[PDB]
Amino acid sequence: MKEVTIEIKNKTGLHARPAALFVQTASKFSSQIWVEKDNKKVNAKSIMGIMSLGVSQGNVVKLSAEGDDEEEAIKALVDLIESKFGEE
Repeated sequence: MKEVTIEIKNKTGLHARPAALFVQTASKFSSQIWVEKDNKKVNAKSIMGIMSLGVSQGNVVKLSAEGDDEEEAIKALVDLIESKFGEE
C-alpha cells in the first residue's frame, strides 16, 4: 500500500474539470485508490465519491493506493495535483 498526504492547491479544489481529470487519471490504474478527508474515505475513481468529500482549495487530503501499480498510481495523482491540473 502507498499513501501520501497532499494539499489541493488549485482554485476549484476537486471540482469542475480538475475533479474529472482526477477521476480519469485514477481510473487508468488497476489498484484500488482512496481519498480521505476529515474521517471520510471515498473511492478516488468515483465522481460521486469525490464530490461527497467536498475538497476545496487549500484542503489537505490523504491519498492511498493498494495494488500492482500502487506506486505509479500515487505518483500520477501527485504529479497531476502538483501541476494544479494544468492551471496557472
